[PDB]
This record gives sequence, C-alpha cells and structure tokens, in this order.
Amino acid sequence: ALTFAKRLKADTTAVHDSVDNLVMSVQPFVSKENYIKFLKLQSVFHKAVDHIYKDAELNKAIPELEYMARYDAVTQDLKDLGEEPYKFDKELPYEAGNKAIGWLYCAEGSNLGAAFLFKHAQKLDYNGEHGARHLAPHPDGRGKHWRAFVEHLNALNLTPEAEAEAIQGAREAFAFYKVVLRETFGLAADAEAPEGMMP
Ligand code: HEM
Repeated sequence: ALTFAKRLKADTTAVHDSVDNLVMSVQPFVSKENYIKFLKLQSVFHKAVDHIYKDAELNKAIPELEYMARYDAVTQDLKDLGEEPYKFDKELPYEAGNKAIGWLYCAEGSNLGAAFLFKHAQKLDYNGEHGARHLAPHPDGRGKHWRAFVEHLNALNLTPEAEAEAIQGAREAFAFYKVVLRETFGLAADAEAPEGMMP
C-alpha cells in the first residue's frame, strides 16, 4: 500500500473483522444488561487512549486532537443507563511513542465505523442524547472527519521504521479490546466468534 494510513488498514483488517465478529457474537443489543456490558467495555478502551488524545506532542501535529476523545461521552451513556463510571479491574495500558500512534488510529477509526452500532443502539431507543452519545457521528460527518484525520496521520511523515512500530501498536490495541471484551462478557481467554463468520 502507498500510504501510512493504507498500510495500517491493510495490516489490521483481519484483526478488525475478528473484533466486529466477536462484538456481534456476544449480543450487545439483546438487552439493557448486555448493552451495559458493552458500555463497560467501551469505557475501558476509551480510558486507555485518553492520555494519547491529550498528548502534548500529538496535539501540536494534529490540531484539536484532545477534543476528539469519546471517554466523556461513554461515561455519560453509562450515567444515562443508571450506572456509575466503570473502572477496569486490571492495570490499563498507557502506551507511548510510535506504538501510541497505532492506538490512536484504532480508536479514531472506531468512530469512523460506529454507524452500524449507532443504528442498532437506536432500536433500543438509545440515541445521541441518551445512551448512545459515544456512537453518534462527528458533527461534520463521519467521513469528512476521518479523511481530515487521515491527512494528519500521513503528514506525521513517520519513517517506515516508525510506521512498523505504529502498526504493531494498532495490532496491540485491537488485541486489548478483545481481552477486555472477553473478561467483561465472561468468555475464555482467546475466545473468538464462531469460525467462518463474516462481518
Ligand atoms: C461490531 C462492531 C464493529 C463494526 C460493525 C465495525 C465496522 C466498521 C466499518 C463498516 C468500517 C468502515 C467505515 C467506513 O469506511 O465508512 C470500520 C472501520 C474501522 N473500524 Fe470498525 N467496526 C466495529 C468495531 C470496531 C472497534 C471496536 C474498533 C476499535 C477498537 C474499530 C476500529 C476500526 C478502525 C480503526 C477502522 C478504520 C479502517 C480504515 O483504516 O479505513 N472497529 N469499521
């Protein structure tokens, strides 16, 4: 692939689809109880990247980055559902450097692709003002926002060597998402969606 952002996508599409499949297999919308499990999982992931969204160096390369964070929104969704802020039971990742750029790609891309989840949350009467605030589209549009973000990512002009570390970071962010999902939904370590399932 000819660009950093495209290489990130290429190298992480298989694991991304494993995440999509696993999230859907545990039935996040089957009940309020399961949706709360989903919100807990989302809380941990978005907390884990909070310090990256606020990173001073990255905010100088990517204007207004700190404001793209969704942790506050997920935490308000929890409140809406009658829950207090959720705290992970285990130590949370606090990644840095090139690898942290990969975590940032993973988190920011998750908003890009949150339309399907937002659609299904709406069936439960949860919308951008109550219960599904964290899934609502960027006010400028999901795509407009992502393409801009994508420009800034490519413009970091990471050397190929630093790109490798960033891509490894993205692999690790996806893997952590599934570790959290499993602990949260009561699955075994390394549990996956039924084999052969397609997003
Ligand atoms: C069942 C849940 C999920 C579904 C159905 C889903 C679906 C999608 C879709 C359709 C896109 C393409 C959107 C577009 O191009 O307009 C996308 C992109 C992406 N998603 Fe997901 N996703 C889910 C969960 C996640 C999660 C939990 C993460 C991160 C932890 C994530 C990370 C990403 C990233 C980083 C991209 C950008 C790919 C790119 O580089 O173009 N997704 N997703």
